[PDB]
Amino acid sequence: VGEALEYVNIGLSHFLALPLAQRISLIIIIPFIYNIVWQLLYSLRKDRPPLVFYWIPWVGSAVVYEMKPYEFFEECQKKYGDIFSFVLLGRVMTVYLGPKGHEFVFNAKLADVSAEAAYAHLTTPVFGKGVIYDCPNSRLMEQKKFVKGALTKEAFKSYVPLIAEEVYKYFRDSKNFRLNERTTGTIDVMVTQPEMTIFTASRSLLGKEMRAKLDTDFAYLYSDLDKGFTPINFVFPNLPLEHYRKRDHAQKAISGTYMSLIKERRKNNDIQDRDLIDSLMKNSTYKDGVKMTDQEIANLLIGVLMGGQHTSAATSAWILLHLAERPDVQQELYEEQMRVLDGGKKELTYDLLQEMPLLNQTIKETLRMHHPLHSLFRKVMKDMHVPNTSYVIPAGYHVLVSPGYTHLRDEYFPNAHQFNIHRWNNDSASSYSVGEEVDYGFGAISKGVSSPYLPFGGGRHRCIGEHFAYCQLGVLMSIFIRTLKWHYPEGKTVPPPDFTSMVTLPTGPAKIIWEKRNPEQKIGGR
Ligand SMILES: CC[C@@H](C)n1ncn(-c2ccc(N3CCN(c4ccc(OC[C@H]5CO[C@](Cn6cncn6)(c6ccc(Cl)cc6Cl)O5)cc4)CC3)cc2)c1=O
Ligand code: HEM
Repeated sequence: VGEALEYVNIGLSHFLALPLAQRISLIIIIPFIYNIVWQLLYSLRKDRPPLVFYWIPWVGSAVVYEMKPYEFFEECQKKYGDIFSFVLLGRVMTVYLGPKGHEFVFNAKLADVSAEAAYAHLTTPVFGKGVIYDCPNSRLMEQKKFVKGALTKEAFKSYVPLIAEEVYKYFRDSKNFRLNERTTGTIDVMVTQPEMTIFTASRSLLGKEMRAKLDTDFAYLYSDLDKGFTPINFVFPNLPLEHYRKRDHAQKAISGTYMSLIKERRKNNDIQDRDLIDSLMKNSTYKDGVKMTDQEIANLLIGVLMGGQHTSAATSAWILLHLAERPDVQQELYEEQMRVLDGGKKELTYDLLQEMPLLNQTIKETLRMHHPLHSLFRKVMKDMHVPNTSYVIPAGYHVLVSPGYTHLRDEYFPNAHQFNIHRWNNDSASSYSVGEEVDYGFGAISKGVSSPYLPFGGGRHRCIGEHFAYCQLGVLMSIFIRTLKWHYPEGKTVPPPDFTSMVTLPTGPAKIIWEKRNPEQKIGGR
């Protein structure tokens, strides 16, 4: 025995004396073997959900997950059922599929899980400090309350003609259209929709000054900030590269522009009820009496515009793409436009938008087939027991929920891979509570989150943008339909999603051919 402890020591010294080749080689081959041994041992644990096997340590199942998450989830679901874990770039993600998963994660106790712990790197570098996920949850709840106060039915009545003006100006002035000069053309929807989206959301939420800025070199800062919104931040939120410097600069420059306007409006008492800026200036004092700073207000503006930017632009791109191979649906939507707007003799209003059920069902169905966020998650802060199981999810794990996956299951949506707006007949609401409501600080919302359709999530982190998105998308699509027909280049069809970006946008280039329904129609203005 004593002779063996000596040879331990001897073995240590010989190990350290190995050639620099073998030692390097051992450096990688040792934790490769340990990783594999640990997993086999982990599988013996009956209080842990099954863990997807993987070869490369740290990296885990990152490649297959990020490239086709729904295919990954379905294969895992077959082998293990609805609850399973996988390693993702240093983290352990526990996935809970289906409505019970929704309930488990979206309705989890505030003390059990943290969204800001999961997300703050995806957002704080882009938006700025003090808001969204760079603040306690109770602060987020009131920020959501503040933003929601600019998102009223009255606001939407005022936004609808502004959004319409931007769409028509885009049709008139953009090189992608020029409808006064050209009667047919080809566009990349991943070019047009981001532009139309920022033009319409700027004009309505930020106001005319901020909209005007986008006609200048200033627009390039939005591009820079936009490029700083990437899943890469999930791993590398700060790296000494030019990319990261333009982002940080952009955030500074853009928040500075918003603060400049804010300070001017106050130093002119020019504070009204026009836009989200006026609203936050009048209404951004927390319940404990602390006021948001001008910097925090500006940062909150950036976050709200950036969030609405990517979800919405992706969604209208998908709407155009699905309709491009469905002239029957374009036709049905057009007849509804003619009926509700009296053959075009009525001006579009917010109230008339609500009387367009097929148009709204089209948005609704697009959001079913294309949830812009395939995976939502939280960091586990306290050990969680999974009801009706012996599973315990340890703190330090992350939980992942994917309502978009359930959107595409035949059990909940018959022929789920078929685009059919009529599956929503007499059910054209963006969403609704089928029962009890609860209020987390930004208004009463559904207490239950068991709906198999959950494009806007649920619980305390639920979206507050849904009515703005439908308003924006509704106006945009109403004008598209009334103005244009469109179709695919020969042999093209709906592209597959790119699941590696922040949202699940179409893989580009995604081109459609438009043509004017009324070639002689002119769009006025200078
Ligand atoms: C290429 C680098 C490589 C190493 N890498 N490393 C990691 N990844 C990766 C990770 C994850 C993903 N996925 C999953 C996570 N992800 C994602 C998840 C949640 C999310 O947002 C949830 C919260 C925070 O952002 C918003 C988005 N939003 C909601 N409504 C409107 N926007 C949000 C909420 C509120 C506000 Cl004010 C702003 C924002 Cl942006 O909600 C955004 C992206 C989508 C891509 C893909 C690739 C990589 O590609
Ligand atoms: C089709 C359009 C949209 C979809 C499908 C969508 C989806 C979602 C989802 C799923 C969440 C929950 C995230 C989570 O639980 O992890 C969310 C949160 C949120 N979204 Fe949206 N969104 C859309 C548009 C918008 C718009 C237009 C705005 C702003 C005007 C917006 C602002 C917000 C805010 C403030 C939150 C709260 C985040 C939190 O509390 O953690 N969203 N959205």
